[PDB]
Amino acid sequence: MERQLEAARYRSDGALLLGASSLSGRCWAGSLWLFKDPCAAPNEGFCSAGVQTEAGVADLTWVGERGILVASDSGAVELWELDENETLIVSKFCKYEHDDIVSTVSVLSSGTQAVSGSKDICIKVWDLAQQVVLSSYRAHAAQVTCVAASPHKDSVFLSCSEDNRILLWDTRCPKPASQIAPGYLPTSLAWHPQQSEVFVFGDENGTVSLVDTKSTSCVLSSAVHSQCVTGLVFSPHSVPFLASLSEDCSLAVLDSSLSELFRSQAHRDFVRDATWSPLNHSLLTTVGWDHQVVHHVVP
Amino acid sequence: RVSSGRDLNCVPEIADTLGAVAKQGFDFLCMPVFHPRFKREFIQEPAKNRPGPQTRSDLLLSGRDWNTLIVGKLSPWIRPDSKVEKIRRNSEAAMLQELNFGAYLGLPAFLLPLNQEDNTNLARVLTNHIHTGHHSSMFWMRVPLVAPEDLRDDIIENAPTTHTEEYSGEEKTWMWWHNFRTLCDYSKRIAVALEIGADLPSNHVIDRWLGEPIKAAILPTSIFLTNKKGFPVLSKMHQRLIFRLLKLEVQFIITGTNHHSEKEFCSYLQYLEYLSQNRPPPNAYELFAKGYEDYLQSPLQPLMDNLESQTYEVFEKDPIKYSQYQQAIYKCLLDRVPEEEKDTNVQVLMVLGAGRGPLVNASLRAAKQADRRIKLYAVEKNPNAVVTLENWQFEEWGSQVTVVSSDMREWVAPEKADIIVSELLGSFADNELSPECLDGAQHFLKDDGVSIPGEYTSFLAPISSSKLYNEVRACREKDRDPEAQFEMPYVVRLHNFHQLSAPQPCFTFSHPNRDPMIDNNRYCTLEFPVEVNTVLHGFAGYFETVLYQDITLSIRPETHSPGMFSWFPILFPIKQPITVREGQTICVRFWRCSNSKKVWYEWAVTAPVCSAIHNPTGRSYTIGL
Amino acid sequence: VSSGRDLNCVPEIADTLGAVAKQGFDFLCMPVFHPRFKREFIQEPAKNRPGPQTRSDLLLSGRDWNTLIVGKLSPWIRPDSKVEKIRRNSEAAMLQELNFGAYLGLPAFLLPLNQEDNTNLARVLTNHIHTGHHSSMFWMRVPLVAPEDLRDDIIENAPTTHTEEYSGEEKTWMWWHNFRTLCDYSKRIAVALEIGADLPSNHVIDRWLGEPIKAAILPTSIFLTNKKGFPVLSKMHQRLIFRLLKLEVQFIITGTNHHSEKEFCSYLQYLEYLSQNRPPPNAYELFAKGYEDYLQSPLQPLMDNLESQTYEVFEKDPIKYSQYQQAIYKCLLDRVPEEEKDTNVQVLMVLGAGRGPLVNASLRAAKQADRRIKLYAVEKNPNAVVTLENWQFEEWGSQVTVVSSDMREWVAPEKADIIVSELLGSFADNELSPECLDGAQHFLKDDGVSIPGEYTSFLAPISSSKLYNEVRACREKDRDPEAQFEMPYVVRLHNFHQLSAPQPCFTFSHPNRDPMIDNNRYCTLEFPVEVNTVLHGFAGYFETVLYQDITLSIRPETHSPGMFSWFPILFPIKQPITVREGQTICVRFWRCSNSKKVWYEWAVTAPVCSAIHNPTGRSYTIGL
Amino acid sequence: MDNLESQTYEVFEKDPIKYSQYQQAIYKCLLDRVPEEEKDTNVQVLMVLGAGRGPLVNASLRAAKQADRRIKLYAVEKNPNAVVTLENWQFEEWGSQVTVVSSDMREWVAPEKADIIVSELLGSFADNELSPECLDGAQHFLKDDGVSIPGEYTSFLAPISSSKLYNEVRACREKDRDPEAQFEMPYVVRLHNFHQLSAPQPCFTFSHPNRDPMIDNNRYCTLEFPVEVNTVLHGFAGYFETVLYQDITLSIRPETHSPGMFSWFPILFPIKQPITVREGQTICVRFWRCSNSKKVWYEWAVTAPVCSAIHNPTGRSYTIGL
Ligand SMILES: Cc1cc(NC(=O)C(=O)N2C[C@@H](C)CC[C@@H]2c2ccc3sc(C4CCN(C)CC4)nc3c2)cnc1N
Ligand SMILES: Cc1cc(NC(=O)C(=O)N2C[C@@H](C)CC[C@@H]2c2ccc3sc(C4CCN(C)CC4)nc3c2)cnc1N
Ligand SMILES: Cc1cc(NC(=O)C(=O)N2C[C@@H](C)CC[C@@H]2c2ccc3sc(C4CCN(C)CC4)nc3c2)cnc1N
Ligand SMILES: CSC[C@H]1O[C@@H](n2cnc3c(N)ncnc32)[C@H](O)[C@@H]1O
Ligand SMILES: CSC[C@H]1O[C@@H](n2cnc3c(N)ncnc32)[C@H](O)[C@@H]1O
Ligand SMILES: CSC[C@H]1O[C@@H](n2cnc3c(N)ncnc32)[C@H](O)[C@@H]1O
Repeated sequence: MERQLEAARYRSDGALLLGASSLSGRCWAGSLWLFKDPCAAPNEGFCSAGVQTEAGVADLTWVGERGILVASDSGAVELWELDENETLIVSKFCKYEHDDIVSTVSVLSSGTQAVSGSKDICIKVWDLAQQVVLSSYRAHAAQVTCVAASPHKDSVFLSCSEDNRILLWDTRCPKPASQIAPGYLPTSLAWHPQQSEVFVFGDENGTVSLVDTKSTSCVLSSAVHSQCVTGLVFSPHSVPFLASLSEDCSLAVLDSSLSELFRSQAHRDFVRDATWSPLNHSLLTTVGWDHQVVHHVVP
Repeated sequence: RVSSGRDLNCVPEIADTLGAVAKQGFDFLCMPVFHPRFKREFIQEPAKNRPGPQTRSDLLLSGRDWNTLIVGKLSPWIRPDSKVEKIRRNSEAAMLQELNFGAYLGLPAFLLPLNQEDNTNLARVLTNHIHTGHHSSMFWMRVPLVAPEDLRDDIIENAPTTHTEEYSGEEKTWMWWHNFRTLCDYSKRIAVALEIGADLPSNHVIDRWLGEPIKAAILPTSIFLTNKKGFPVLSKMHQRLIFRLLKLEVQFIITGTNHHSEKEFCSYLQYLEYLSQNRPPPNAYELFAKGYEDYLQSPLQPLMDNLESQTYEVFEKDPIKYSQYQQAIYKCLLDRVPEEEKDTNVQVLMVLGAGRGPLVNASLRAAKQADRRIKLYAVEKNPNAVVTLENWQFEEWGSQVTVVSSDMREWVAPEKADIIVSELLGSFADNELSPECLDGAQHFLKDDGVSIPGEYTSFLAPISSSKLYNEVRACREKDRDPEAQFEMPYVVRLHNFHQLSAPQPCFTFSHPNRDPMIDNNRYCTLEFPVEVNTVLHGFAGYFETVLYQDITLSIRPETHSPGMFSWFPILFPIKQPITVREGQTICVRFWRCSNSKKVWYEWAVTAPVCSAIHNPTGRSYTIGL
Repeated sequence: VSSGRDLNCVPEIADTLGAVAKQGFDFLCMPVFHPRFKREFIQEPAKNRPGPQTRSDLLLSGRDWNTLIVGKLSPWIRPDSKVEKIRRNSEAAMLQELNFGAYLGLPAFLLPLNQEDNTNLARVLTNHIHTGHHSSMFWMRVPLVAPEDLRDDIIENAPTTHTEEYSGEEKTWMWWHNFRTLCDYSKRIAVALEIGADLPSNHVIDRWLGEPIKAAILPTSIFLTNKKGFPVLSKMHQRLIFRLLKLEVQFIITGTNHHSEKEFCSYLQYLEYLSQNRPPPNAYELFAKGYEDYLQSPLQPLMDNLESQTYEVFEKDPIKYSQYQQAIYKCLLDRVPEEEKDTNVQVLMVLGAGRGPLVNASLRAAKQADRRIKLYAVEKNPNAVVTLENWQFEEWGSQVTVVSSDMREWVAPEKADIIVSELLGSFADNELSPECLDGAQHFLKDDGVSIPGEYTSFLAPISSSKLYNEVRACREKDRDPEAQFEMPYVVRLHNFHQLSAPQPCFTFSHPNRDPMIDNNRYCTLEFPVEVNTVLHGFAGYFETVLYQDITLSIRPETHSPGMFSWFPILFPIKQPITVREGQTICVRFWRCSNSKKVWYEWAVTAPVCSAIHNPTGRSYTIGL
Repeated sequence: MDNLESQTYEVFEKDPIKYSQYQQAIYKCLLDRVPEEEKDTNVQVLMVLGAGRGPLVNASLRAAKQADRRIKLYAVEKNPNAVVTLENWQFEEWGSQVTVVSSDMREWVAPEKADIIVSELLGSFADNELSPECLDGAQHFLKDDGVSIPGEYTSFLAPISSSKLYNEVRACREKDRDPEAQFEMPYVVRLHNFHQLSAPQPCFTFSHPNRDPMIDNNRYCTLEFPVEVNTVLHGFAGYFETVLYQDITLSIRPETHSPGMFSWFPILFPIKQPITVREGQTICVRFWRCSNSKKVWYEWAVTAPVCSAIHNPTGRSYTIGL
């Protein structure tokens, strides 16, 4: 398996999906892996499925239960269907429509569409069934860092880029992009699960902030990490915790008021992705470039 | 045809990818050397001590391949001008790492992007690096024609793209370059890789880059329109641009993925190749001058120096000019000797400065074309050419021609002249001292005689060309003033430059000059209105000359005698470049000065700002009498 | 062979050029004005003689003039005549013919030295050279033996003295050297050495070692006629021709066809045959032939990180790594006995690994000897650490540990059984191997081994006006005008003269147990010289003991054969120094240093004193 | 890097105000560190790092008796020509109370850790004599609760017009070096005929002791100077302020100048080409403090209203020797 683990997503039934890249050595490729045993990862021998891609994987997300949406370095969006037996992984499609590395992807509320952001500064709306681009949006002026689909609305999503802009979208509107002091660059976006009014964003300076779109005002923020915040994930908990991942190699779990509850130094390299177990809601799985796959017990 | 390269930010197997782009028809590949998403930490534990390999090995290619086929690329996560101090120091270390590695591989060029106004620390680091080993490695700056901000789709509700007029702002990207370029002190190892987008801006935004060292033009696949067959094509305006870029002989780079997936990447390249072949075929002048494009040469001094053989050879290899001289002589013959007297009145016709005698053969052909009597003299102070002349004379011309080996200022001629024919003009007309030579040779002209040419006039025009400014800058020699190269002119076929105002006449001379108070010194002042923003680096110089009435010669671009490649333009540089904003006027001053031994020019810009006076007392450049 | 034909008679320039072209020659030496066509410049009436003064330039193309025609000064021109009128006239005429040869753009022009005093000839030629900075080369026709010392002893009252004249027999060289000196060592001035029937003592021939000989002139007279009528040469003449071919000089034929049975292609073909029937051009020798007398600044692998292809040429040298492997192997057998082979593993560190040829050598030695080793590859160049770690992951595994740091810095985990280095320059310690190993010593076991265990530098005085001029041309703006003479250069020496046997300069031993470690040195060397010559510099070589009887050397006497990893080093001197036969050259050398720099100073103190070169390392320092 | 001559030290010592301030700072620190009752039982180890000919030593003594506390003294100096004077003094006058240590403070393995360290390693631009690196090396032998006098310092810059001084610099061109090297190096000079174009602003600050685990004495500063006049930029004047102890400070900055003190003159950073500045425009200048294992140096460039070249890149024209 390639050393640099990029993504880790839990399925509803407890199965773990992993996306790995090789960022050094002769071959710069990527791979997808499915572990129906979560504690057996990362070992390749004890896996439920696996596949090798032409190119590495930057971001990754489920499509329901059998679909796997991949943003590849090739500039392509690849959709990988799962096998009838859930033993093989097969490429349903792979479209080269972005001009540069596709850096982020997310699936919308309807589950029949997705949104992608690339280093080519463009955002693209995809019909996963028809397998075409519906809208191509050159709204930013720098490479698109993160795109986060709204959980409860099909036409709405958030995006953030190195042009220091956070755009709230609405494809129904004629000018779908809407911008909301210019601090340090935004790096990660996470809608709040129960309140589609508010969300959170991390910056490159290691500060995580909480925003209410209605009040269009930064109600709160906290200096969690010493370095860039690469990911933000809420828990499915009734009152949801917030996980924050950084390049300082730490994981931090925060309350509703952005205070530090949990913090793990177990990783010795970058922390990439983190998903909570939908089986045991107090368990949290993190991955990184030290090829570690850690399971965290959260009080 | 075209030299080309392919731009990629994804290379899974370097060998396979290079083979693919080689079979696609490309001449080289631009690729990253470390993985573009493989951010590295240098200061802080633990990722500081991340175990290698940090990238792929150098053994994967041959030194041949590294040296000729691979343009390196700076990873995009590196931001040396970040507002964050940590990212600043880290990007510094990473930029040093990737650059030193590209040098370790010995890459012919390395790409770095300008995509914001402030790249001060980027320039600081790159300058530091360049001054560590006097290496060859070129550095291409990826600069967009239109900033991504001024190119974004107007789809933001509360941030509308103003559809207003902003002359200066539309040029902002050039400004970026010019600032960066300036901080690095005009390093010859720093060039432009101009990137081209969908919407092309006003023609002045494009013209800003005239005279800039563009080595590469970057074409994305996005800007390619899909024609009736499904092929990739470009707009008519894009094609006008591509022609302009091809004259500068820049390399063309393809970026983006295959949107016209029906075909293969050879389709874009083949559109280009087709365009290059379907270019107006090179007329005789252009092929000769193409080798001398922006090539500097010291002005010849046929008076002080005796010219070599092949120099005369290239002078003679120019039919148009001698056809004109023959026609002028012919018309003057018809005017001077009436029809009835053709057999009884012979004309004394002296070629002053004969060389190897093309003017002599021209005088003969004119004499018979016009049907009149002439006695000929061929005066020449270069004895090495007098050899050729006397061989011709003995063998062919006979005693009709008299070869006179002396300076025309010295020669006590036997009989006064009916016509005197000269060729003593430089690229700046009088810069070979034709006025003084003819003034000395004038006394032995009949009180009603003719000088061919009868008149000449120099022309000047301000020009921007950081390219040629750097070429001059590199002419500094040991054992002389460090700035002497800026205080002397150069003969050069100007190519990559920007004319900033219409040429205007500088100095005129008329022969014969009957004036009792002869003074060949001059003080001229020229005001050039400039309707663009630009940077003054020098002044181009041309000339016009009246041989006889309506027969004239000119290298001036507007009135250029067509097909004539005897002269190239002259260039008067200035030490410090001068910014000029749209609407301002460039006021330049010129002097023709002399003493008993030397003649020379001085010059200075007095508006919009003052320069220093150039070549004062001819201290750096004199023309020997 | 590149060749030309010399003629003082050309009736039709076109026909003559065609003839010599069909004969197989590459170029023609001919006069440009007629050789008997003496001209007057001062005094009437012949002053006003009507032209043409010679034949036209139109008779050839510019390509032909530029590539095929060597001009020749008419022999009636005598700028050093004792007669004032002939002096001024020959001045004007020499200017005329030279300026004309430049007008034609000739690649070379011939002028003769056939007496002791050519002072005014040099004055005029120097004046001309400083009138337009043109390319035109000037070949000086100098005979090996003066015609006086070559005449037949058939004068009753003027006998050729049959005594021994060491200095006098070299007189022609003196001529050249004086002329050459008055023209201030102009690179546009070279030698066209002319060869006669009687060859002199071999020291007379050796005088021209290191001189810029571009052409060798062979007359038809000196060609022996064999049984068939062929033209051939003596055995000694052939020894000479081989020597001249190594310098790659052009060969010119002069004289008429005495072997009139044949055609002039016979003379040429004898040469062509000789040149093919020499040891065929090696791979080693053809590689180094491009670098003949080519100057390069010494690499500094400590201060500078070496490029990739530099390492590539370092590795492409089998003999040296075979030696290193054998040394490691013998040391292994000595340290670990036969019974312990599986129970005692040896810690073996490659300090300065590069791209790891020494690592593969250590491995091949470990298995050739059949012993256990644990390996470390230390390297401060990260661009090479890339290659190393790629190899390690792919091939070596965890047996090797790649350590990316300076050996003076590294806090190693466990002490070493063996340390293997490669930090030698052409002058041994000039890449600061002593300081690096001194820093890397503390983590060596109290009974461990350093490969190499010893090294020693060697120096020898050399004459080579050629290389002296090459150095002279290295003057740069924005620094001292003489800095180029105060710095060494790596160069495959070729056209030069060794004046005394190499002698050892500086030696270093590792491990250096000495409690008072001082890598500074003050050495004095006395080189007896058995010839007249001119000292221009000092060649430098090295020897190193890797282990016991396994050594490396570029010293010409003890040269490791077939090894092209190093070229010799050259320490020049600003002013050349004359040395008469029997005298002794006394050179002094210092190895100096502080916390940051190391450098050499040097000076000649006998037969005369030079200045101290590179004082305070002002012109050359080696970075620590 | 250089060992100072005798009369150089002599002019350093001929400045009472400064040593009065140093004495007062030492005195206050003594009162703060050793309480009243312990005056006889707790002796303070007080090291003069960079002692010269020992005016700071006599100042430490006068402060010890003015404050009435016990001190053991060390006078460290790497200049042996001044160690001569120091040891002569010590034998004759100070006795064994003072210990003269002839070595670099970055080298010296001191016997016992220090209560106070007193330095004088400031130039006209504060850190331009490399006081940060010297004290960073000499820091390890300081007690984990000790004091550095001075505890802080800060450099100051201001753009100046002076065609006079520009011509003076222009005339400093030397043979055998870059024709423009004189513009890429600073000069110490009592500025006189010149025009200050904007208020001085702080450039670089250093604090001692520097506990920070990630010590980096490199700096990248950007200064924006509003200019309310038409003029021509020729250079930048440089001054410094330093906190010896709390409210005892020194300054050559014209606004906050310590009065009567003539130990330092201002420093001048020139630029190659003069730059026109119209009223209302802002001069944006950039400064770097750079270093390696052997050298420390400054680079600088004007980025507004126009761009200059980067001055002294890679320290090619000016390096400060470590
Ligand atoms: C009739 C006439 C023609 C001209 N024309 C020119 O001058 C001129 O525009 N061009 C440029 C182009 C057409 C080529 C010839 C010539 C040129 C210029 C500058 C140098 S410098 C040099 C070197 C001299 C020294 N040797 C060793 C190398 C060449 N050659 C040259 C040649 C001027 N005046 C008169 N009357
Ligand atoms: C293992 C070892 C080997 C050597 N050997 C030599 O040094 C040496 O004799 N030779 C001469 C010949 C064989 C060629 C390589 C090398 C050389 C010398 C001087 C320069 S100068 C330069 C330039 C550097 C800058 N780049 C841009 C161009 C090349 N390369 C070179 C190469 C010394 N030490 C060690 N440890
Ligand atoms: C305590 C302290 C003080 C200072 N102060 C200064 O530096 C300074 O502002 N000034 C200017 C004015 C007050 C005079 C002394 C000194 C100076 C400056 C530059 C040179 S250059 C030179 C030459 C050296 C060589 N010899 C042969 C001739 C004199 N002397 C000098 C003297 C810096 N640092 C510390 N720590
Ligand atoms: C054809 S370029 C000008 C020619 O005129 C010659 N010439 C220039 N000035 C004079 C002069 N004063 N007398 C004679 N020939 C001249 C030059 O030597 C050259 O051949
Ligand atoms: C193979 S040429 C010598 C090699 O040793 C490396 N080297 C030289 N000095 C040192 C040192 N002190 N520490 C580590 N590697 C070194 C050089 O960078 C080069 O790769
Ligand atoms: C009084 S000016 C600064 C004094 O401190 C001395 N000095 C500077 N750096 C050091 C150092 N590292 N160790 C010892 N003395 C020093 C200088 O030699 C000078 O006497």
